[PDB]
Amino acid sequence: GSKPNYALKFTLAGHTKAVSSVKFSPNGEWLASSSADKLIKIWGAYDGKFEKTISGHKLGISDVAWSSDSNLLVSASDDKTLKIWDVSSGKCLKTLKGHSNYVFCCNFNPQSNLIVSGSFDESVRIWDVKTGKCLKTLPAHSDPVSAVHFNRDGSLIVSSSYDGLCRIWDTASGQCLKTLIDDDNPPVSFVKFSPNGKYILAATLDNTLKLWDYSKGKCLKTYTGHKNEKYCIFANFSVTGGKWIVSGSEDNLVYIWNLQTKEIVQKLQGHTDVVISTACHPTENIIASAALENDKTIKLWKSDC
Ligand SMILES: CO[C@@H](CCc1nc(CO)c[nH]1)c1ccccc1
Repeated sequence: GSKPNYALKFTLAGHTKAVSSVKFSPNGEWLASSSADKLIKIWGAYDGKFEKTISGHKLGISDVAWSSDSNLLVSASDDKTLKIWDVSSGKCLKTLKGHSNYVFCCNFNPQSNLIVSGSFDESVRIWDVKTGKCLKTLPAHSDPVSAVHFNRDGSLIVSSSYDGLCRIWDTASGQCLKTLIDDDNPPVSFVKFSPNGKYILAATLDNTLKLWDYSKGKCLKTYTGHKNEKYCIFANFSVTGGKWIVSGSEDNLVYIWNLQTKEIVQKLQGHTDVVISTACHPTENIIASAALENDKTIKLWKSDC
């Protein structure tokens, strides 16, 4: 349990351009991947078995997210839309139109009655899942929005931007509750709530990750050693074994840190391009990593701790 020993189990091939994101289904069954090749692909979490392709976006996809019940996907595309997909039928249920530029990031709230989106048009939008109508448009940032995430009860949204700010929003009213990172720069490339909704993990494009106390609005911890000057790279709370922070890197490696000691406890070697996206399995010690154009594969890693 002390230090993880993640080892390569499967390499998943199929995507013909850069992979943009990977996410495990909450029920642990599936990995979903999105790509610059305009496709979503579904894989078996435990054996990497290719299950299907999902098609309909007219341009590249930047993000994909799962509903609580593992039955829906939402995707964010350069075609300026989001799409809600029934995963079982592979059919597009709704197209979410309203953004005036690339949609970069998306997530379901835990109720999975709302979707939150971030765009190059510098706004965050909230969508009704059943009707696909836009409920609210938040003038959230003054540069592209890099990440959006709901907290554990869906009462708050956290957003991040190249404008160098991290903000938190009241879901119901869409009013700003606070501006957490108010620095002019470095650009905030990623943010998400901790599983308890108490902290916020934030990446800045100066090779730095930080853990913030949302309530107190102050930085508890700092993680470094990786390379992150250009890309919006996902980061994760690993909580099934040892308590880790997980991130990709522009040196083609996956970085794992001890959350408390801030020490590098593993570096995963295999990718041949920037590791843009990592995801942690909800019940087993498994990591999915995915990489850009020169590589285009997804790797599944497994650990005893
Ligand atoms: C090169 O940038 C990636 C962006 C990946 C990403 N990070 C976040 C953080 O919330 C969202 N999405 C990408 C974009 C489009 C096609 C392929 C790759």
